[PDB]
Amino acid sequence: PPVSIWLIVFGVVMGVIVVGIVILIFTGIRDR
Amino acid sequence: VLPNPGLDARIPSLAELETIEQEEASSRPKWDNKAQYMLTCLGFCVGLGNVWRFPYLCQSHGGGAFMIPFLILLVLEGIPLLYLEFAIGQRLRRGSLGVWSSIHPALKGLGLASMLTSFMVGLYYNTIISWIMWYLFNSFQEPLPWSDCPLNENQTGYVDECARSSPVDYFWYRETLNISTSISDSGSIQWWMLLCLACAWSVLYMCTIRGIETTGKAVYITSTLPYVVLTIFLIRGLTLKGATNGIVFLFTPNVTELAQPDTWLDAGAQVFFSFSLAFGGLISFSSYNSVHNNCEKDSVIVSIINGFTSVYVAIVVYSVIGFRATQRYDDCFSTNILTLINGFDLVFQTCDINAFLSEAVEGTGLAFIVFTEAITKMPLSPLWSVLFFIMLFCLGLSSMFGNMEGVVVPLQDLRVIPPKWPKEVLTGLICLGTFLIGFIFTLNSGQYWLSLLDSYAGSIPLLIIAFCEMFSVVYVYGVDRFNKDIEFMIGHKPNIFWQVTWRVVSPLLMLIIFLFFFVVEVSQELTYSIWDPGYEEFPKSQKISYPNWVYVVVVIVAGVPSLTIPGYAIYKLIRNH
Ligand SMILES: O=C(/C=C/c1ccc(C(F)(F)F)cc1)NCC(=O)N1CCNC(=O)C1
Ligand SMILES: *[C@@H]1O[C@H](CO)[C@@H](O)[C@H](O)[C@H]1NC(C)=O
Repeated sequence: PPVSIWLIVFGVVMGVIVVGIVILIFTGIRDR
Repeated sequence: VLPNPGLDARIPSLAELETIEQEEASSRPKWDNKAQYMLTCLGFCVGLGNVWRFPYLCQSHGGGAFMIPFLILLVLEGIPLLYLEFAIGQRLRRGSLGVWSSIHPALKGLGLASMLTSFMVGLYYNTIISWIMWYLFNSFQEPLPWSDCPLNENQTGYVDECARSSPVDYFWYRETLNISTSISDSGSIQWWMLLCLACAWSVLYMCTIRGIETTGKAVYITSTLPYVVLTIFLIRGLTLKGATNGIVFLFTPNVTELAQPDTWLDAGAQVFFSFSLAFGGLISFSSYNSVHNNCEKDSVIVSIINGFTSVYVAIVVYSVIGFRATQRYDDCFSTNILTLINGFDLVFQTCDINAFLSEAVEGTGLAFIVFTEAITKMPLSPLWSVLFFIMLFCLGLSSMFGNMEGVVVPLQDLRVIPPKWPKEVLTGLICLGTFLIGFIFTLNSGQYWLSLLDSYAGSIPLLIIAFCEMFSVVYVYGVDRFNKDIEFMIGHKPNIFWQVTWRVVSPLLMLIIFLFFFVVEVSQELTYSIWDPGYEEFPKSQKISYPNWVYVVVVIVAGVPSLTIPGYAIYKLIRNH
């Protein structure tokens, strides 16, 4: 493997999670 | 029965409860639906601590010689505490720290000992979740990474360690842990482990960012997936090969060890880890229910599911244990056949099947050595690896929502962060703080440290908190007031099973267990199991003695929480003077 497959999986999961965190922070602020 | 003056001032009036549900719509959180609360209780009384610990202790004592004491103490010490915590939360409309402080101001120590205990069990279980994620991230590869050994610089010799051990054992100890040869050899931080720990904490934060506003939607997938996937594994397990052999082995217990006080002590302490009692999350969660919510029926339903799931998971493990032992018996057998066929057209092995079933697994081997090896032997091995680590990841998460509740709510109730600041800020800082503390388990010598929490150090505090909760509700608050309170909430006084278990049985059992938990457990010498490829009989088990300085760790990790109870009480009765 040129890239280790666990790092491709970690990247996608971590990307999804950080986008989740950011959406939920801005949602929480917008709940007025 | 103990003199408690001023109680009526501190706690909400019984008549005030009828005029609190429709006027405290704000300031206090509310469950959107009873389903959300029941799914949260399911995930906290049947997450890890049930599903992770129970099966290990089954195979570390006896398949069925452990379930008997477990199910007895579930009924006589667990159901009563579960009801007590549910009711007391629902009536006093506060968390653990609010509840014990309002029953008596000297008992704020009880609530601080629950927050620290909850902290410590969260730190433990989130490291296990980081390992689970490491294995889930390596499960998208047709040949699973733990199915084959590496090689030598000659690219013609298998790594001697792997050779002397197994690709599974080598993927655990070397490729995952990169383990050192003792706790004194710290080494450094395994970057790939650090990435997995960050992932665990970060997912937990995404789900717990606004407490039950966010965790109550999370539980619809996090407390439902594990149970379906564990059903899939029950069916896959029973049709494995030697599975029925393993399941006969846990339902033929030796009774000679049913008379061993360690079997009773482990079962004692397992009842509080299984239900997540004496952590304080259950009290907080029950405090968001309607004052007319049937907490008796909830405690019974949760309990029945807890016991049934304990026995079910033991069937899923032993079916896989039975499968491994039978494929060894056969293998070993097929090599004793091949020795005389290679000699006669003479070394041999002694390998009955009962010597393979009764071969105990130290540490986390049941998850990352036994279940991982058996999944590689199955077809579509990558789809069973992903289902197995997704099941365990969701169980971890469901359990982590309760443990986070039990740290966040007390810190809110200690008014330590500016009230102005959103909870999101406080939740985040707890996740960062605990993430940084969990760098010790990312070291070369991390497993060794995690196995200290597996010592009696992880349990003494839980036994002390549970006793004090029972005692304080029955003798400091008064069981007679508590019965009129329940009668108000659900419409009938708790029956004589609850009166006997609260007043005598449960307290006395807890006391006995705490006493004889030192007569044997504490008195014994703390030893742990090291993996050193430079050891004679190398793939075999070398238990050594922990250094003296680790006593300086057990002494706090357990002492402090326990000593917080009296320590705060003595502080409060010398400030009064
Ligand atoms: O390895 C396990 C659980 C494995 C497992 C559980 C469930 C399943 C299921 F069947 F559900 F799939 C499959 C594997 N537990 C270790 C443990 O509890 N300890 C604490 C005490 N001592 C120690 O050092 C280790
Ligand atoms: C493992 O630990 C040793 C000793 O600390 C270190 O030299 C090595 O870089 C680490 N990494 C791997 C992949 O083993």
